[PDB]
Amino acid sequence: FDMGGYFIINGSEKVLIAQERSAGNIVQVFKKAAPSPISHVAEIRSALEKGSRFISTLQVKLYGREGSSARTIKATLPYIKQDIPIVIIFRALGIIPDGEILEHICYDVNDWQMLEMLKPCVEDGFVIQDRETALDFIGKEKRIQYAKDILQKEFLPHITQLEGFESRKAFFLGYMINRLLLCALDR
Amino acid sequence: IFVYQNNITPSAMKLVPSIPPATIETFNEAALVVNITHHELVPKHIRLSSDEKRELLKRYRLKESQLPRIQRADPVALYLGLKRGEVVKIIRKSETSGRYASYRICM
Amino acid sequence: GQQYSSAPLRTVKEVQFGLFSPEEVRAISVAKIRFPETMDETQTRAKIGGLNDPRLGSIDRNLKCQTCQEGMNECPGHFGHIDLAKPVFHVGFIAKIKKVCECVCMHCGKLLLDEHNELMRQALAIKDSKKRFAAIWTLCKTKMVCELVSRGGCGNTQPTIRKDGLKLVGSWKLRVLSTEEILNIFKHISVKDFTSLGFNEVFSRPEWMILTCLPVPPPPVRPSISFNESQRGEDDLTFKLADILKANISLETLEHNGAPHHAIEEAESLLQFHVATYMDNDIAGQPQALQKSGRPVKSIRARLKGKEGRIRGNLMGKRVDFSARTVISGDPNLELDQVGVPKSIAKTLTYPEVVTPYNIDRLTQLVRNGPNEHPGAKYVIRDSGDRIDLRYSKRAGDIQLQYGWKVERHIMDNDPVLFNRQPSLHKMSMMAHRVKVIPYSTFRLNLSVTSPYNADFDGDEMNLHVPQSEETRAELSQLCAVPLQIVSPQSNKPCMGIVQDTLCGIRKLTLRDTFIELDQVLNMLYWVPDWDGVIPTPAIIKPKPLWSGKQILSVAIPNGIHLQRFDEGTTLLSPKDNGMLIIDGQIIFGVVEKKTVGSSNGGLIHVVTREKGPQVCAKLFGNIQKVVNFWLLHNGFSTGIGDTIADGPTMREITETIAEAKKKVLDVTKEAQANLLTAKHGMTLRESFEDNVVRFLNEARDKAGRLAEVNLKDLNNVKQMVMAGSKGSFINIAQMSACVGQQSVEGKRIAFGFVDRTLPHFSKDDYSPESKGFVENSYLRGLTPQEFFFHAMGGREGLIDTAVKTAETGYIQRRLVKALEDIMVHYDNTTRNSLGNVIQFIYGEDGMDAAHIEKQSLDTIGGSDAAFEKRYRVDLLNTDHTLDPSLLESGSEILGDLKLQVLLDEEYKQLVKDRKFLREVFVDGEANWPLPVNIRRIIQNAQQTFHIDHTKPSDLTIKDIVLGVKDLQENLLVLRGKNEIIQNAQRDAVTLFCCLLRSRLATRRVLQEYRLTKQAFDWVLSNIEAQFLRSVVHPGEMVGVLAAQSIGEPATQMTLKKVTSGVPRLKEILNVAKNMKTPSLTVYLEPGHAADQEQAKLIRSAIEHTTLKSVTIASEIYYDPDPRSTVIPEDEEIIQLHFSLQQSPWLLRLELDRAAMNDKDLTMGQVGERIKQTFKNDLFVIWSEDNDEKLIIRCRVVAEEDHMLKKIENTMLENITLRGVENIERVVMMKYDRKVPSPTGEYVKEPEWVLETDGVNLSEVMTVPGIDPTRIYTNSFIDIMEVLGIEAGRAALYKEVYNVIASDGSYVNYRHMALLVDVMTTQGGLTSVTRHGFNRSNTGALMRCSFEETVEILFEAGASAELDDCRGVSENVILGQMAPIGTGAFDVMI
Amino acid sequence: LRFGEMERDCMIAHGAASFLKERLMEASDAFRVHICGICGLMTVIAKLNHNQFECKGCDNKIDIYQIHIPYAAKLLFQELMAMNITPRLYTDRSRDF
Amino acid sequence: NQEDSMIMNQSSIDRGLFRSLFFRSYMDQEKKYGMSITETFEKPQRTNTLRMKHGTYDKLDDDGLIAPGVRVSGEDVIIGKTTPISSKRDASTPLRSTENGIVDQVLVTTNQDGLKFVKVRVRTTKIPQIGDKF
Amino acid sequence: KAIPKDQRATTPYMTKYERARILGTRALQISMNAPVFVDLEGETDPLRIAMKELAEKKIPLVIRRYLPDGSFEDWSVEELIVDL
DNA sequence: TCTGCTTATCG
DNA sequence: CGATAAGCAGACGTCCTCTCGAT
RNA sequence: AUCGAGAGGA
Ligand SMILES: [Mg+2]
Ligand SMILES: [Zn+2]
Ligand SMILES: [Zn+2]
Ligand SMILES: [Zn+2]
Repeated sequence: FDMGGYFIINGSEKVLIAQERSAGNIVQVFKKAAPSPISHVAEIRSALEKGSRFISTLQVKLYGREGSSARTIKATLPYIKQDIPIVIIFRALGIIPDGEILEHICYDVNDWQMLEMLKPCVEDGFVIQDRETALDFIGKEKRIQYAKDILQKEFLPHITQLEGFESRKAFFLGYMINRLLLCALDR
Repeated sequence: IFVYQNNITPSAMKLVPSIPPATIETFNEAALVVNITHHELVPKHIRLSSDEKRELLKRYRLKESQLPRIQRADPVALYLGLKRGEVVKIIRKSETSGRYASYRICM
Repeated sequence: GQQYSSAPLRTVKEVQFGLFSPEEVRAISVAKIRFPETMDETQTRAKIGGLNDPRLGSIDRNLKCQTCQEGMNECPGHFGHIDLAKPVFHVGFIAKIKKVCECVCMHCGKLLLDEHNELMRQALAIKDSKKRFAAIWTLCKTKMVCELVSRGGCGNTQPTIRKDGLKLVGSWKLRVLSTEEILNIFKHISVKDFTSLGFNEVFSRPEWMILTCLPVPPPPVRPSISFNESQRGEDDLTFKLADILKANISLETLEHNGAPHHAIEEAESLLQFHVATYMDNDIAGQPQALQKSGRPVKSIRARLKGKEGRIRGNLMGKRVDFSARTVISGDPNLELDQVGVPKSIAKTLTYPEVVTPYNIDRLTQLVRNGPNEHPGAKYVIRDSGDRIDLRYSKRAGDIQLQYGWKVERHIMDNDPVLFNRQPSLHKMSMMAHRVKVIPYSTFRLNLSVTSPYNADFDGDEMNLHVPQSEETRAELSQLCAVPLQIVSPQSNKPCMGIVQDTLCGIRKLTLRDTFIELDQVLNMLYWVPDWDGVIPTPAIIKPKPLWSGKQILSVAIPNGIHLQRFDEGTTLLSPKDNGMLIIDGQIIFGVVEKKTVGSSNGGLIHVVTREKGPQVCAKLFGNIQKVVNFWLLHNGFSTGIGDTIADGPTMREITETIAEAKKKVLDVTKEAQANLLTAKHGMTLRESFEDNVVRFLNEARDKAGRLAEVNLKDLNNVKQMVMAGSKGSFINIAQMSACVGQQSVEGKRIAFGFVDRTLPHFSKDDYSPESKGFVENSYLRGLTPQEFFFHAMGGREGLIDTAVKTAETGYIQRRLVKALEDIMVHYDNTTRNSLGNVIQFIYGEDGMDAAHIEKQSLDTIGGSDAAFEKRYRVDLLNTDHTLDPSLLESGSEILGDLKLQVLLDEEYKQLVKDRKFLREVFVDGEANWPLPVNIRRIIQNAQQTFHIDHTKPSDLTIKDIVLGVKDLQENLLVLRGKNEIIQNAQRDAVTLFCCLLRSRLATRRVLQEYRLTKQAFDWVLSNIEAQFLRSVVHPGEMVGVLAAQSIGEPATQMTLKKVTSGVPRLKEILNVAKNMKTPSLTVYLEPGHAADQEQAKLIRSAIEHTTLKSVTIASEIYYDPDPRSTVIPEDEEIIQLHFSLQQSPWLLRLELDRAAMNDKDLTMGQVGERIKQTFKNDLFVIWSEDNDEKLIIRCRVVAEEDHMLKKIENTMLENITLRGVENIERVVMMKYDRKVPSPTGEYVKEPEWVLETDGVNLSEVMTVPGIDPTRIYTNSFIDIMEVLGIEAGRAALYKEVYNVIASDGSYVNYRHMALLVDVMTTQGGLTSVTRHGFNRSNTGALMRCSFEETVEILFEAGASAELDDCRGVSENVILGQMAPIGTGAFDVMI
Repeated sequence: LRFGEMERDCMIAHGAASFLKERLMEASDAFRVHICGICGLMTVIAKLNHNQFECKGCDNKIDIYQIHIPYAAKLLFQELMAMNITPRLYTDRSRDF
Repeated sequence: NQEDSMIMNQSSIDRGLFRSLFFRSYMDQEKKYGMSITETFEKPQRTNTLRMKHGTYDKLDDDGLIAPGVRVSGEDVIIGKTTPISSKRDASTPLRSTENGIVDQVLVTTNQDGLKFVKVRVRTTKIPQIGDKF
Repeated sequence: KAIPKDQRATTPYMTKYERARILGTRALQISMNAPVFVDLEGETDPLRIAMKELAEKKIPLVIRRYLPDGSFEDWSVEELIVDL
């Protein structure tokens, strides 16, 4: 009648028990708090699951409550100094022009609520309009490569760590932004 | 007693202790629209003198440090204008004796 | 004491803390330390001179302390010391050292700001050492100048001193720093200067904050044993004393030669590091571990920490000798205060008994019996330190018992033990019991002593504790005995009542069909232990001598007991046998239930405890049980499953009830689906639906339950257990036979865990009852699968709520006890504490112990003025309103006597003064109140024991009654002082009781109703006076602890509605909560007008905050450059209406819905003027009329304006205000009932409109006109502390605590809650029960140790050099002394 | 068996002072120590059987007093002494003046 | 049968209703620090062997342990071994002062590191007494 | 540092704590077989002997009731009233 | 889950 | 440069009976 | 015997 499933170790039949953890590599949107600057956060926890624990927790937050009109959106990065604006991230990737960015975030050009919600990020990234400069913000002229390293070998590793794919990370970040804004609209 | 109609600056409350005696009492107007002592939960506080206070301090074997204290910012301490350590009697009504004397010193 | 000396046994009185001067520890220490090796290369008996050997003692337990030379037991351990060269910081003081440098410029060596500065007299003159520091350091936090306003002193700058890790450096204006510099500037700092910082010239000087040489603890702080003899043994502390020393050697290596840039500080940093972590492991920075792995370190602090540390766990409580523990079982044939003690346990515990002529015979016999025969003894002690071991000794039978010898005899029958049940919530859980040695290994209990312990007999184990001296068994017998604790100070009621089988069968026994024959009655009679032996005459004789249960039961009730009680339908003939009448200890009518014997307030236990005494009542417990148990034994009682089966017609008739509920829910659903749900005020169109449908289903459930309950015959066993209140409630019947009802998670319907459905066997967006957690079936009917799952969700929430609220409750009691502890009535009957600060001047405001108080009425308060007139009026000068000569010997002898009517009108005058005075306090009209002497139970105790003739006249004159009453009040005493203050306080203390006294001892009353005589009246006077003098509290009574418990035990039973109710409310009330989850206002109407719903709606419409944002459908910006012609096709008429007799061309249009403009009556003109008033002349604003179809507001500003318009709109949606108060959020009009005096005198209840709000800004809410600003109530007591003074905050706080407690149908007597509220209130403003709320006081450092922060308090007391008078409990308990508490309040001598 | 502070509360509410000292000294750890009337700490060397008592660092050899405290309290005071805090124990509440 | 308690039929119990077997399996092994010293299973001497358990060794054989079938009660030494130090010193293993029964059996077998190691199983019948939880 | 035997304010009735301390001290004296001051009607339990001497008030002791200001007042067990 | 150091905003 | 008002890091939620591993 | 974890009972 014995069922097995245990390990005899120095006499005692020790048992491994099941452990519970939140699933990796999935898009979650949690509102931070009531009295906080951040009103919304898009988290994704990322590990390769073939390699052991390239733990990367990406937070794409949003600033300002319902009353504040400065709805600037930033995002965090592994090994980075602090949370940088999203348009600078897109210019770091293959997408320079404002509005081609929008095609990665908003999937119906007749959704003026979500479109209008996005305007202040463009002004946060008005002061950057080329790729070479987008990596340059990230921090002595090697920083760009450093940035690209963070963009390839650290940031969003649950896609890949090859330099060839940056459109995938771009569309996926746009999907994260879509989820975040779609929650912020109360939909 | 200075009744101001809206509010004062920090430089206006910087001269309250200016004149050594005769100290000035700065009161708002929205506070004095309604009498707080007319609310049911507020009893009839009663000032007393240094002689009545000394009678309290000897007929109870008490040092000043032992009285249930009140503060100069207390609304009914303002209402009666309590100075440093001016003691009050408080006639409280309760379910047990129906009358109880409380004594309060002014911190 | 294990020897004698030419030294006296002194006691510890005051304890002075401080710091170790290095100059001192160098001398106090017996020996140095030279090197770190704990053991020896030779590894011999000595360990080496280098560490913990030389004249410090050793481990072979024989004669090993070099210094003491008195062995291993009498060696305290004579401290050693290191003499390290480089001084470093003491981690406990790090913040303080930072602050001390802030007040002295480095080159000065003296304070920053002198007495010349007048911005110090408000602060330096505090003279309260460590309170001053908090302000005077902030004064000195940022001054960089150190030199007429310029006197002698240096002028150099000093850095804005910052710290990182374990050191501190900072920029002067850019700089570095060192440790020796800090020590240097403190030896140079003057004597008078640090004394204002909170220091002492000899006990703690800041030069000793820095440690030049640390002391080493003796070996008794370093144990070492091992399983293997041939190996090492070491305590954890030694490892790192040796680590510190190893660091002390690195520095000598770097001393012998040069030290490069790293060797400069890398060695000193780590040396101070190891000293730092010697004292502490957790600094929220570097975490570190010992060589042996497992994050292990000394962290001496953590020795003393909360959970299981030294102070909170080894001094507040100890593993103790003479202790026991086992499972429990209830034995009816045990008496109440008896305890069943197993034979093996009584064969193990010993009481040392001294030899004296009366016990020497039995003591000799006990020695003869020895340890394994039960009435024996384990040891015998001679007149020396020589023990005799009876279990194996040669002379075990050859004993010569000299006098004064000690025999450690076995615990004997009928001795005092202390019985405990964990958790010890209140002091009825630690009670002295009388031993009875029984077999079978289980502690035996009386049945009716379950309740004060809260123990079932399902395994709940209990403890037993045994005294060791005569004084302590006396203290148990006379203070802690169970019969004493029968009636309890908390709830002013008894805690022990007849329970569960006795009680279940008592109702069966006292029915009107319950008849008993002779053969049974005889056994019942002999069963009662203390009875005369006289057979009662059978109530019925006629064909067969039979007996009633009331008859043979009244044999258990002692004569002289009288009891009245009335219920619904209780005439003087009770046809449903309702209520209860008892006279002379005999039952006259009624059915006996929980109301009469179930530990009730006005119950036979509370009656017999006071009248007869405690012993008679404790014996009464057993005397009732032994009869009723028996009658149940031979009559029997069961409970089947047919007890839940109701009629086929009934069971069907509840299902149609659920069916009509389903019709109702479906109809309201189809209504809401058509947008026709006109959601009422302040509630969502969804919240309306949820609340309404939940109401529907709960009403259907209650209807089905009470439709089943009506169908339970008088045979149904569940009904008969509910009937006595044995163990049963209504809802039990409802869920088990009708319908369990509706489950709920987080105070709401079942959740939408799946997207738009509740379970994947349902469609989407199903808001139906079955889909939302309603169970149409009952436990008997059988729950379906989905229903079982939803029930499981609800039950799991119930389980976690229990497991969490119990933990919170225990924390509540911990804080409460540690706060109120040592609030003890002093000898002047004045509630006080250690310091002596008065909390209450009169305990409970009357000086009366809560045990003797009883709920009695005052007939004066209620009733018409005409009914009051019929009483108490004595118009001798009238033919009709005089005492008829039928009632008095001199009835017509004093008719019209003037000199008597003087006193009689004086009596009526003070009666009327009394009525108005009492009506002025108790404005509800409630007369039933706790009063210290039960007068009616005296009157029946005089109408009985004096055999009054109810037709003859009395023998007292009016003079007698009136002056005797007036002289009785002169001798009812609480305080005995000799001067006016204390006499006024005594008058005030007995005021209310005198009101009751005259209410019941009036001339008309005494002579018409009571029909008293002179002899019995004088008896009644003496009796009332004596009972009163008995009811007064005793000095030494610790009511602080008792009050904390009297709040804590009820809080345990508070398991669970628009407000924060119950335990969360209590947690925020006690923590005084700056922000609360349910703030509210209770708003009362005009005194003249309180029933006009028009003005109620008006006030509601003038208080509810309204933002323009709350009505704006759309805010849109247009380009419209030429105003006379707009671009919008439905706007040109509005612009044409500006004809009646320059801009920016950037329009701002706003569109508002018409619904919210009508939900709160609103016009376009009002909103338009509010916008115009906000922007006074910086915005042109027009609008469309109310009569239109689309409400629109248009605005224009009066280069670079593409962006500077939107921010105006943003401030125009947030910082606007319409008609409303700032913080208010909603309001509801509700009609309250209100008892009020009708003109003719009677108290009739009137209805009045009251407004309940969300949020509070009372400071200007009360000023709002049209309301009663003499009544308006804010549940937030914290705002009421700020608005209406403090004496109103005390009252609001007590009201909140009350409503918390009494929301569970509970009752705690006013004393304890009022004491808690006071103790928080007396310290200036509101004081919370937290680590920083009350423990922030200056009570005593050792007293503060017992609560959360321990080494923080100890360090601050050592720095500030506090002084502990050791006049509180925890102080003495730390040093194990008889605290001046209870028995210790007073000294005894010749 | 543990005598928890939850039980000390109940043994305070009843008023059993001597029972509490019993169950916190005699029925548990208890200890006799020698205290210097000048120092105030457990410094005095107690070599009994000859009435030899002295306090190093304070020269006291006549003004010494014995006391009764829990050994846990002696341990606490010792750990404080090793932590540089001096909980001076004085025999009378009256200061000299 | 008050407060969630019950009564059990003693006639039924005496027939064996709700009767239990309870085996406590004690264990030990020697050579705690091998290649320097070595402990030895034996019934020790009372002379120059120091920490002699105050209980009786007289139920122990010369190999230092009991045989199956012996009744044991209280502080009976069940397994005896000594630890030498510079004679032998006691390392015996008594019973639990709370229980009593009969030696069910004994198992003698060396460990992975070759060393004498013993498992002694003691057995007791437990009858439903008056307070046992059900 | 004193008080008079007149001008006393505390309750003349014996508190239960005074009663318990008195009975315990007396029962201790009797357990150590010190001289007893009444006759025993067959009472060997020393606490009950203390209670007998209490009902007779032949226990020569005094209660020094302490006042929070350091004052006190004495009450001989011969003087106090016992209604508990 | 509340507090007591900082830090920069404001007059 | 004397107030004010945001930060951003800080802490604790009775007994008791086994067994195990590894210092 | 010390430490630390886990498992249950109240
Ligand atoms: Mg139970
Ligand atoms: Zn010694
Ligand atoms: Zn200077
Ligand atoms: Zn000294």
